[PDB]
Amino acid sequence: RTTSQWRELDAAHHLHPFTDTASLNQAGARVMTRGEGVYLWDSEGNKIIDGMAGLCCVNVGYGRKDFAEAARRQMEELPFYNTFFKTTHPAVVELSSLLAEVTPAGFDRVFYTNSGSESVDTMIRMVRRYWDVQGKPEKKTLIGRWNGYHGSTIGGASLGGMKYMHEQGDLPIPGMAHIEQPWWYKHGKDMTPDEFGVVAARWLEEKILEIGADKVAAFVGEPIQGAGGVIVPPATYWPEIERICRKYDVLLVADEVICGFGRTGEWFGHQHFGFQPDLFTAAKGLSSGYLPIGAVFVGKRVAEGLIAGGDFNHGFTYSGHPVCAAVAHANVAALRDEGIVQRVKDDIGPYMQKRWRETFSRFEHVDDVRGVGMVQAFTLVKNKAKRELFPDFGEIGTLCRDIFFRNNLIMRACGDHIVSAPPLVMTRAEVDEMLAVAERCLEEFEQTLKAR
Amino acid sequence: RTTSQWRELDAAHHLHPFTDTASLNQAGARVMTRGEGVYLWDSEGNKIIDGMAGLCCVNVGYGRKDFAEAARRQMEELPFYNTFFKTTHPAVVELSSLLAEVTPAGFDRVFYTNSGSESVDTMIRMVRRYWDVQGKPEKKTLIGRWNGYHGSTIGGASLGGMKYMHEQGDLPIPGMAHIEQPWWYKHGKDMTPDEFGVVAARWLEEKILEIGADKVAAFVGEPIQGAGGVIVPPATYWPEIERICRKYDVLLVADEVICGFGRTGEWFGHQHFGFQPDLFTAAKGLSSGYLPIGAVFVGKRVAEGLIAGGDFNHGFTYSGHPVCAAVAHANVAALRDEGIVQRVKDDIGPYMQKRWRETFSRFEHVDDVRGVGMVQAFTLVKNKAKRELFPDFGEIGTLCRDIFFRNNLIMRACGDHIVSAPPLVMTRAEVDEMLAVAERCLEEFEQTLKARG
Ligand SMILES: *Cc1c(COP(=O)(O)O)cnc(C)c1O
Ligand SMILES: *Cc1c(COP(=O)(O)O)cnc(C)c1O
Repeated sequence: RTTSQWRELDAAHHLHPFTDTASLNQAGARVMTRGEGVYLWDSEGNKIIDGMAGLCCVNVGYGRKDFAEAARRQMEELPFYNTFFKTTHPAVVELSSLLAEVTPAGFDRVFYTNSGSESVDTMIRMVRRYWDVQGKPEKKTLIGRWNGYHGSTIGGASLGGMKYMHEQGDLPIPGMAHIEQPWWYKHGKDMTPDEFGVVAARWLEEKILEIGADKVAAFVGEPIQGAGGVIVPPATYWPEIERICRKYDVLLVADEVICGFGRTGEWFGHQHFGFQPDLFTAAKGLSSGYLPIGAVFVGKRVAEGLIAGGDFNHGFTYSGHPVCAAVAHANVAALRDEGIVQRVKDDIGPYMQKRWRETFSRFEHVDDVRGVGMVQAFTLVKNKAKRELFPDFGEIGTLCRDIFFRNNLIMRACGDHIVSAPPLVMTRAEVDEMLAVAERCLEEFEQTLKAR
Repeated sequence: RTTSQWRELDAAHHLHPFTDTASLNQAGARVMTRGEGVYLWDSEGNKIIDGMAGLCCVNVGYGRKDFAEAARRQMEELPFYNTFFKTTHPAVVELSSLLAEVTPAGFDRVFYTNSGSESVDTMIRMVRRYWDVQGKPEKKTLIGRWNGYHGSTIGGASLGGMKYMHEQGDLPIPGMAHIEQPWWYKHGKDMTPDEFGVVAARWLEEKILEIGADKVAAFVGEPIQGAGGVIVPPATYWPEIERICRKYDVLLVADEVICGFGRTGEWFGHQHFGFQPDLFTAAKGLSSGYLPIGAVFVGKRVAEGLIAGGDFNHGFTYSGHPVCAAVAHANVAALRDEGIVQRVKDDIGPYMQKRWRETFSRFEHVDDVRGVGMVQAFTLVKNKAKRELFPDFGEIGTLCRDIFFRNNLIMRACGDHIVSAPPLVMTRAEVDEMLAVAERCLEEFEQTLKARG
């Protein structure tokens, strides 16, 4: 099968996520065939640096034959059994046991899904059921943020703050509210980041008092907003959000679907930013994307609420899927026992953050260079001196991302934010290779900017 | 690693779908370890007949080493790449091509998910986006049925008609409405099933006219209601539903998550019942449950509408997952090339339906014996003569289901409906084994009914 034949069949038969089908079919899809470590090969034999780890999820890198062996052996013994008929199976029990050891104290119970989107729907039903068991049936509104991403179910798209998702499906659904994101570069006016952190967090208080605290169930946030452009909030933000939630008896929910399983150098983003959520959602790096699996980690107080309520009429055919559970077990055992998470905290994370700032800080149309552990970003700007963004935010990002893609480097644009989230196993040498290619692409970018 | 230790760790750490955690933890979870053909083994070494094919999904049976090999090979070459960055990969392209050959003509385009629940959410967003592209932004209400099941996302639970799901989450969401289900035994009054089929279908028209047709986007149904108790509608129902949809310019959606990939002896339930939906949802049997994967099959009309609209701001990280796609490809290739679906239509389906009626018709507390292909059911009743159901629908079903489970037979109760959906590869001899155990369980059931007044 040629590149041509794969493109024609893709065009004729496959509808892609978050894509304009007509424009993709006219352009021709890029066909990825093989992965190894931090590298991909396409159908034309291009070797590509995957600076996005599939979709911020291939945390141990490509080529784990041990994961394929764990999948094969589980699929041969018991490919599926359901967790609905008062039934369980070894793989889901062993994974649940291992996950309780790497999650913080008070996170003993896990509910399994197929995806981050399903984890978020589960978390919404759980937080509403929790407040019904407490005898507060009005306490149902969840608060999220503009430019937050919580997946693509009806519930997750509603809780997310992407207007472009709201406009497709009549979203958000009721009992959903949104506050502004803690994007210092745009909203931080004449304030330091730390001052801005407190102002941005107090938008949650303003929103709670406008709705009424007795109607507010939860505040939900990514510790770092991922799909929104790696928006790293100031150090003062999360402690103030937490204070506000505790003051108004609002559950605090971390969406750990990106940050989870080592991306920040801690096991979870909320540990890096110093807040204690009541629940958190995970997927992606839970299996390093080798198989679909998600989870909701339920803290003791919410777990006791759900259990005291009797039947929880929620769950998926493939909840606790044995093969997915065996793969997630191999992945979490590798992250811990091979020191991959520890390595992000004390070796590759500090190296990446230093080298990312050394590489990009000098460019005249780059600003707000930021990141932690192995997630990093910057913003393309029209005038750095005035902190002026390009108009039609996203047009210049597209141009830069296409230069990267043409030069066999995967880094993505969210608007005019450029983001990177490579495999956590990336070597220092591979960080320097990636940065040399990105640096040359940015010199091409600046020259092309001036040329128009 | 003992039964004991697995039960303690499950109790301490695992929250199960659709379960009362406190009551499960006190009872102890039954630990399933091994599967082969139609059989399971538990941690105590019980050999069990799986009359439910996992959860109506393990259509080719347990023990396909070829599927494990396809998974292993794909996971070694390219375990994951996303379909978001103007990117694709061979496994999803090959699966999409094979799926177009086994779907009806005019279903060329497939959107991939991880689950039937995500397929249903995708279908809701697609139906609403379609009507926006047509310039009809109020055409947004989807109609389902009481006792319909459309999964467990907020969207799917809303569209489904399980009040026990609606009461947890403040559901349904807006633009969801429900009509009564075509359950002849309960609602069919003085009528033949065929007459009742027309009346039950016309409840859709009455509901469309009550809401206003310009506000109605779609009618969605399972060809056979699965989780609701294998409610098999009369032959007249689906053609009338389709007429009503066409009359009022309402999209017709089949939820094929159970019926799909051969359960009825056709590839899809809507083919057996003789209706042409505009879209249908699939999962379960798509991979025979060997890996999580769902899909929405989009007909030409809706595909043209979605494509004319430009960006579809919808999809999942694991949409088109390569390993799941390679396994789904092996499963659909086996269903077609090994004659498994054809064998349901021609051989095992007719045998099961005949033997199911022969076995269960004689019992004084069994009525409405029904089924098609390899899905079958009956209803436990208080008084057969008067067609009276037990009060507290579900209590007598629980008793019967527990007798089955205690006798190493998995058949489920939905309320007082007993349901069976075994692997499609079940032999005639395995059908007779399953029915002999179920028949003895029903004699025990009747005796303990009478004993306990
Ligand atoms: C990717 C993502 C999700 C959704 O996960 P799927 O597995 O794509 O359904 C949810 N929340 C966040 C923060 C994510 O980054
Ligand atoms: C099982 C089922 C679903 C939901 O599928 P998951 O894969 O459990 O999310 C949806 N619709 C019908 C008819 C089903 O039977």
